[PDB]
Amino acid sequence: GMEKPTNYSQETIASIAQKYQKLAEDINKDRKNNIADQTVIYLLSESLSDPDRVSNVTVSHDVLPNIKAIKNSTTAGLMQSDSYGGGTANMEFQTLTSLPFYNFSSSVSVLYSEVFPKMAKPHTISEFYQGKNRIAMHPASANNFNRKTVYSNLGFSKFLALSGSKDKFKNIENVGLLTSDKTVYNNILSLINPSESQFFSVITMQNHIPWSSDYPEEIVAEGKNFTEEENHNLTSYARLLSFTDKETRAFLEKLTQINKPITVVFYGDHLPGLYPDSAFNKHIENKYLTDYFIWSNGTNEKKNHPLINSSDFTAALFEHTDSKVSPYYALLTEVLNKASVDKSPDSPEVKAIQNDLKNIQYDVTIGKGYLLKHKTFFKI
Ligand SMILES: [Mn+2]
Repeated sequence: GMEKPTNYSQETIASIAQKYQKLAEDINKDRKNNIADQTVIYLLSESLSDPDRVSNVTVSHDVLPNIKAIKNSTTAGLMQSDSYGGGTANMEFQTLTSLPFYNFSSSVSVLYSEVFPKMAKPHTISEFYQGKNRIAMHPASANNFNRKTVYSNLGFSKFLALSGSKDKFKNIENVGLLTSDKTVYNNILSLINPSESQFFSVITMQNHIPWSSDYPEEIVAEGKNFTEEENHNLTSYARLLSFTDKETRAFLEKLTQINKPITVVFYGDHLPGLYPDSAFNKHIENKYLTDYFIWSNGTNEKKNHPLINSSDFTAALFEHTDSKVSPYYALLTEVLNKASVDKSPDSPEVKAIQNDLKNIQYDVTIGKGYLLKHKTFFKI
């Protein structure tokens, strides 16, 4: 599951718990807000990634104009994904727990099935919200990738799904072969209670393979040396992105009219699996780089984070909203800024901060659970 760090021990965990208890206090002398005062929406946009970064691809129209405009106005950039054309629930796991996949063993396939059940009292961004205000959504089977079990153990009062739960979507409509993002967005609006501070964990389905769309007909796409099938999949996918682009803009515009501080963490989990490796040419790294933005309905700062991991979203959320952190999220803020996927793995500073994270990550998964004795490590 995961390798034990050489220096894993009860004292090494104590050293870490104290260090970041103090760092949390220092950071908190400058952070103003409390996360529990914002309504937060974690929005996994299935397979969303700007094809402009695919070198050998040409699209007749810009299919992500609105989303790119949103990225310019607030904290936004590229997210490094751990897989290609799949692995949805693994990125999802990393956003909630902030434990990076790249520190686990490569033999792990699905974290929701092989790690989460082995976690004693998993800590998540959702724990700062009341159970009655924790909401999950996914237009498919609630049991896919063990999600129903995950959100039950996290105390979620609702899990809207096409099947496998008491909760259902309303006014279901299809764009393409699957449930539209419009349907998902409006179901989020249907449940936003301004009197309560809520947390939403959303996993869309519109742009999940297979892709079929004949409109907008003017949008056509092609790639160098693609087959007819590859070109047609790319065209259908591009057409479907154009709908998600417009509906995402509308969705955010409707959040501006709600009297409640709302922040959205939007990101594609991975590129669609419709490109051959040749499509990337001189930049094979673009095979695993999706788009993300952290956007609030009030005024938005724009923090400089052009490349981060799915596990960095919560720490970036706290920074964007100037919210006070816990000792745990103080460590994750040190990771976000000084030891994430944008830094060299050979830097001594990166190694040190990553050693702290690995010990913590080992402790709460298949380790001894020393952190149960440091009772303030996960509290603000
Ligand atoms: Mn996916």
